[PDB]
Amino acid sequence: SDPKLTKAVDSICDQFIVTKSKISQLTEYFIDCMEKGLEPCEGLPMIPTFVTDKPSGQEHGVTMLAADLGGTNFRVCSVELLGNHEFKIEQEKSKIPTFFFQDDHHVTSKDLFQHMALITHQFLTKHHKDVIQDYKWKMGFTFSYPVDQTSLSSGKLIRWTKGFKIGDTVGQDVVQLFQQELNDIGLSNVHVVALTNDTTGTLLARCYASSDAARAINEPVIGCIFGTGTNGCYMEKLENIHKLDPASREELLSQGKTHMCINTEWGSFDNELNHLPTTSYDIKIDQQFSTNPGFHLFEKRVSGLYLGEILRNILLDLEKQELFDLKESVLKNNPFILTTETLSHIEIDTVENDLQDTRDALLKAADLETTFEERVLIQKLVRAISRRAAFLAAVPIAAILIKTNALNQSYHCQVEVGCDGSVVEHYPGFRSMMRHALALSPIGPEGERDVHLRISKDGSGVGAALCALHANY
Amino acid sequence: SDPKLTKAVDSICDQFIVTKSKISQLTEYFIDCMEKGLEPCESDISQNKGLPMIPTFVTDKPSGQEHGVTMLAADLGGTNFRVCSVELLGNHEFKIEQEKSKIPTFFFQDDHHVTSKDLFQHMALITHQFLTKHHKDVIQDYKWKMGFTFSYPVDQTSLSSGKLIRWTKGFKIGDTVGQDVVQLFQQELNDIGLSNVHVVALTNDTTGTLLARCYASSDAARAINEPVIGCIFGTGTNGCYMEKLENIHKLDPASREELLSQGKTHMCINTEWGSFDNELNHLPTTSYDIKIDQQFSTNPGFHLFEKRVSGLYLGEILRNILLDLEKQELFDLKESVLKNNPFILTTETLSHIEIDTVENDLQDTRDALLKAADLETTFEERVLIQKLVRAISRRAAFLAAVPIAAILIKTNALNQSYHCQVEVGCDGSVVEHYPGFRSMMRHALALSPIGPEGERDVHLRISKDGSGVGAALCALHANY
Repeated sequence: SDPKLTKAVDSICDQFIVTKSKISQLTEYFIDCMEKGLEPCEGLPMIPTFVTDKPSGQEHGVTMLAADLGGTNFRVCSVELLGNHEFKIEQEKSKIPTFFFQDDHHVTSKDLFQHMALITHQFLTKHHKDVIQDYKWKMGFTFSYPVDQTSLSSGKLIRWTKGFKIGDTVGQDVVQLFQQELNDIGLSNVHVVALTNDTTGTLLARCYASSDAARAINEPVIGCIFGTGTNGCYMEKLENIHKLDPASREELLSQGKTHMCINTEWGSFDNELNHLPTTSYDIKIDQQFSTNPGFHLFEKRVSGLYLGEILRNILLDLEKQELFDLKESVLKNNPFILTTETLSHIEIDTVENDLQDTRDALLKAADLETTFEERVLIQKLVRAISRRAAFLAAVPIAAILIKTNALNQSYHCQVEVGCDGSVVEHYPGFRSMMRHALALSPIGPEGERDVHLRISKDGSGVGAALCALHANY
Repeated sequence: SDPKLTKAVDSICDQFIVTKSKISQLTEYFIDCMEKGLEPCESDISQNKGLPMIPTFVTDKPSGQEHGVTMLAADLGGTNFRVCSVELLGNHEFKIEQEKSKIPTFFFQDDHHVTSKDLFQHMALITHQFLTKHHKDVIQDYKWKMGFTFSYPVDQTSLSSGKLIRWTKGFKIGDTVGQDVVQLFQQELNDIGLSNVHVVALTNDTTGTLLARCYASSDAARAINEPVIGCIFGTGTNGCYMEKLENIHKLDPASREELLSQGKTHMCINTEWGSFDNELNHLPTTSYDIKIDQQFSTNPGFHLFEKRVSGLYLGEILRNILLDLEKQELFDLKESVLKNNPFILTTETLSHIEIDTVENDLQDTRDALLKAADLETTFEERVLIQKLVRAISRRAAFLAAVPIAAILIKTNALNQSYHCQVEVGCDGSVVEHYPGFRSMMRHALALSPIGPEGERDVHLRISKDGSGVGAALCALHANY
């Protein structure tokens, strides 16, 4: 209907295409960054988590509690391990005040961890009134942030993310700080025994929830997240974790341990952009509309937070060319007004319904009245953004499986990949497009059929509880 | 160690291979038998060369968001009677209470003058006893909708009307033959004061496997991930799917039009694919499949496809191969007890061999054969026995995939949306528990006409208890 605008959209969509050649390149380059990352500091982060055992699913008769500090909520839960892949969970939820995300000179780290301590006291008083001060509680702490973890219960914050501005916390042991405030309110009997990442929890949770005899050939190997951010972990041979001091590496091998879970934090993959597909829109977003410019570049191309923003910048560039009319819309100066959920309604909308689900999504999101011919092109852009995100999201998984020869161990060898996150859970077709990229990746179609992307929820709870199980009070 | 025996086994293993060329042939021939089976009776063949293709009269699928309601189900097997209550909690979750009971021996006696009334009166009392136990307070107020699972040959004329054809599994009640079992069961439910319990549905256990997965399909949104097939792969096999009302030409036009007038568009078809290609025009066949179908079978000449996929016969096939290898002085059975003990080799025995590794001298296989038939073996023998087991199981999984691929192709299930995906509800000792069976099925699906891109959009998820929860869910969308 409008050949001028149409040709413009066709050109932009082609910039988001990820060819089989590129998947091979990025998969090979990812393994290179993996090995470089396993060396002493001077590649990927590659952070040892010090988790060496996998839950069997038969741990029972014990009750653990765990604390999870997300980006917008604080969470306290109690996980009763009942064995047979079943568990009871009770919890109390608390919001994080908004003044912690601004750089108020009056807000400090202590005020944050004191907030966490009081909620613990309020939660324990709610469900376990009789054992609040006597029980020898073992607590698992899920701190889904960049951390330089030196042991299972010691980790200093490296840098805040997800909109946080508290400088006094950086470079300080977050577990000890949290423990300092738990003693002050009279809960000295609560010992923070484990410091885990949310990916480490996603994996252990699926190990406990997996099947007894199916796991003889179907072993969970990766725990990853695809939501506001992205990150993944896997088990690595102790011999390859050169960051680990040899004494501790030797001590674990002599104890029957063979692997240790590595928190790759692959969101920081190829921060130099030697190979990641990049467009003027990814650059304009990385420098201006980013909270930590220059960091987590791979995450910004796959995170559900930035997917909506990418579309917005495309439309603004199209208005600059007098091709698209925003009229009374409110996109001109409203970053992140386009959300991952908004695009979801566009992904699966049908042209048989004049793309009605998309018109309403745009009106509700930015009062942007549209025509049928416009939504058809907007749909093409959304489907191209999601497809690149799903294709890139497959590279880390394929690289990890290749580097560990997980797919060729037995006659009927299969592997599971635990996933959690608004994108992979609910964004329509995301997993479907991931499986497609896995088929185009070096593992091949025969490799994908032996890979199962099963979703495992509540990693920050059961997973953190299991880490405290094998820890000493 | 023995090149003669090795070469013999490699030749036998090659007889069980199913090539991509064959998968296309069988998938295409299956759809032909599907269409022939849907035509009016008495055409070329007495009832068409095609499959049975039996309408179940189930037209609605649970959405998974139904809540606040409790449904009942009754299941009459060969040796037990079962009554359960399924409370739907929405969000793909549900509560289930049940009581299972043995069938009194008085029904198996001779000369006692047993009649249908005596049987359904017992079922009514058991139902009343169950409702008094778990739903004491609402037994007489609730408008209970019950689904009836009657595991016997039935001529189903509607969703709630079906006449018994013949007793099986050791039953002798003449009053039942040719009578609506739903009406009989309903007659006695009214007498004991449960007139408010309406048997609204008479269901098959395969149809329930599908409906059960419809409610439990929580992973994907149904806008693009719709369950389409419910099948069974255990001792027997069978599957079902939704067919357009217009293609069920055997269906009476009067009943067909009335359903169209209610907004219904599809009806679940009980294919009974176990009887697929009983003429063996194309089904892979070996001397072992023939000797087992005629001698060690209970119904020779019938259910040929079922005997190629049933977990019961997989172990037997191995036995006949080893006996044939001993008859040729190639394999030494020694003190084994295979000579006259059919089915002594079970699917469970083969399971330990399927995934056993040669890195451990195949010890799980050495032990499995000793416990099963006191057959002492050598390492070189177990290597070949494993090759035979893995070849037999692979043929069964490849053949089990043909019907699924055939149904998906005939219904364009994979080409409905941009991100269209489908689920297949499965139950059965073989598909559920035989190691790798599901994995080899997906491989055959990739080699089938749907292609590898089609397999990635097919999900073989397991849905248990079709004759209980499934029968209850069928009654959900049925009218009181």
